[PDB]
Amino acid sequence: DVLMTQTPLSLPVSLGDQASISCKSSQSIVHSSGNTYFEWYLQKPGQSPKLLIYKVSNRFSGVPDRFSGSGSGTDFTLKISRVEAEDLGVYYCFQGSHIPFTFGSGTKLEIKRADAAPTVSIFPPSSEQLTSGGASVVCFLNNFYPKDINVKWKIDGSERQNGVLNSWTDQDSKDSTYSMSSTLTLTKDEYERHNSYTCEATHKTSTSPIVKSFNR
Amino acid sequence: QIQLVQSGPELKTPGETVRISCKASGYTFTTYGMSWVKQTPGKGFKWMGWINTYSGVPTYADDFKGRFAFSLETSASTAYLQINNLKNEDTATYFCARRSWYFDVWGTGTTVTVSSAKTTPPSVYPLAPSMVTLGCLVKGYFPEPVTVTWNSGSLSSGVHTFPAVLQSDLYTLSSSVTVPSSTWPSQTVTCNVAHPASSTKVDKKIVPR
Amino acid sequence: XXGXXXXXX
Repeated sequence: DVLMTQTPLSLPVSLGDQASISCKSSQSIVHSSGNTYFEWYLQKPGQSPKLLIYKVSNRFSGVPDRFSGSGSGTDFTLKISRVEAEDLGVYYCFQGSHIPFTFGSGTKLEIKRADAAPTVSIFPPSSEQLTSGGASVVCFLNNFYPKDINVKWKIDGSERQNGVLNSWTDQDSKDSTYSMSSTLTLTKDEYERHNSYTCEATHKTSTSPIVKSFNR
Repeated sequence: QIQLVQSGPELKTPGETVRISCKASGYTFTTYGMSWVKQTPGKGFKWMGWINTYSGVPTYADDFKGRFAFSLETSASTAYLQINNLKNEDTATYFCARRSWYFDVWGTGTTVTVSSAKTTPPSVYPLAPSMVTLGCLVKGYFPEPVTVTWNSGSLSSGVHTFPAVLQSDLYTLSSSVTVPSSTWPSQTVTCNVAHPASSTKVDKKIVPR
Repeated sequence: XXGXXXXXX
């Protein structure tokens, strides 16, 4: 099969700047007709792909002129000028010249925006969970930027590391921020032997940690 | 008005068969070839082949010659994808997409999950404390996916639903919603956690502790 | 189409 290699894998670009995404095929993707059936697609999280460019450099109806494509034979580049927030997503190249048609592995376009401090909220275990013998303390750290953040949990002032589960959302298509959920799950037995549960976040927007706590 | 609407999500065990549909509207079905593309989180997009909608002849990529069949029902402007003797690895989102010299229209995608593991419904826990953030913690379910909405979908702004994480305790996910403080608890906020696999939906109204 | 069918008639 024709292997389609994309670069970069991740592409952070500030709003307004230009982003260049490339694709290299393992062999020529010039179809026998002389045409080159190469396209660029963009897929946003939880959405179906959308066509951007076809036949290497032709913008599909409805596509902003900020998008353009170039290249030939085995090397192609999509250029997105004046990057906007809604450009967020994974870009894929594709060749429809040789069977089987093949796709590149995708390039995730990360948007660089103004730093934003997270809004942190902590929640104690529900009665339903306690009844089942477990006890999760949840901490949401919402709408922050940059994505880089460290969350530390403390129980009665002592750092706690076992039982922590973190999860992060994809960048927001509207405000370009990230959000994170950090859950500390103990057994009810252990939860009931302590008093203070703290979620503290280290982020560049604050010289010192943002601290939220829940006391039993 | 041109659309390719695909059938809903399926959950099957290995060895079973599944048939997915892709219905075109807004254009003459027989004027565009229809391709089928498999998408997985750990391999990306894989073109499975296509079917000529005028002649009815299918073309299968080599990795899909065998257990897969493409067929049509032109009177209903529908393309079908049938997968026989399902395998765990067939777990993926399948898209139909029409193609002239590009895929200008893609279907809505159909997620097929194939697992021999025991389905286990979700335990849903309420997360209560100018703006107030609330949430739901969803634990102990299998397999993915779980769908979370707030107020049956009418509360969509300020929502953050986090990707699931599988651990010893099976899948865990959480979702937060932020609303004006003056509107809760006066205007109720309920999370609805749907788990098609277990044919279960749990609705938890968040109330003050 | 206009054309198509995987590259023409």
